[PDB]
Amino acid sequence: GVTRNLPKQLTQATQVAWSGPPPGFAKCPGGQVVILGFAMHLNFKEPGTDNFRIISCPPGREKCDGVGTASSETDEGRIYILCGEEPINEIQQVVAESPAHAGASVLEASCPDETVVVGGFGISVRGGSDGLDSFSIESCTTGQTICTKAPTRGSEKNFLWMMCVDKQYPGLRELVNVAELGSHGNANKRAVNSDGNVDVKCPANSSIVLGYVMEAHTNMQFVRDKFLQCPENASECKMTGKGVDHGMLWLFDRHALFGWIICKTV
Ligand code: NA
Ligand code: NA
Repeated sequence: GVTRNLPKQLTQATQVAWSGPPPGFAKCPGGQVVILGFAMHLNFKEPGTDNFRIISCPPGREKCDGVGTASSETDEGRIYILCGEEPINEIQQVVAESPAHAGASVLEASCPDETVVVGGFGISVRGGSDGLDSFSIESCTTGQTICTKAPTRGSEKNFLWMMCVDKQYPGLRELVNVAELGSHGNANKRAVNSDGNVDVKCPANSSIVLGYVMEAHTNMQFVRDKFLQCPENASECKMTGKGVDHGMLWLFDRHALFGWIICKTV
């Protein structure tokens, strides 16, 4: 492209966040193609860890196709893409996940030879109706050659997605990643669109390039609207919980508001 400057190129590209039954797909605006992105399959009700998956969105396509199958209503897809006129060929994406029953160890992923981290995030999870009690998110760190995610809070699976770039790419040093876990625990269906919040903040003197916020929920099929891109050049990205709870009798659905951004120096 005419601009060789990673903060500017990433800010000017269009973000798209899509929710629906998996695998699904998210489409770039007409005339644009994928630069980077991810597709998730998530299910925070059914047992086990097979229903958690992240894959990268390959560049240069008009859409990003998702992953996983719609076996129950509680299976959901969440797809995030950044679209522009052409790919940034210096970017390479990496995903990793732990095997079933190998979640007690630290997950590690490395950038391809001679590249370094632009950004990304890792998540740890557990299945079952209470499994969001073990949810965590950690950002990857710009300028490293690796990203890792460690188990915590009783989690049984780790997964991560990151973007890497040639080490000399202009402007890389101006970028910083932030991930946040906000309100989490039992959901409250009487807090009208006000069931806790997440507030992902840039460090002082930086503003948002891209990112997203999401409500994770036992019943993901009822919080599809709670998945949104983060606003360019804002100081923070915020979202409230919807206030949804399909638990029977005395049982509460669980939720977790979380997000991830890349910020750039102002
Ligand atoms: Na943008
Ligand atoms: Na579904």
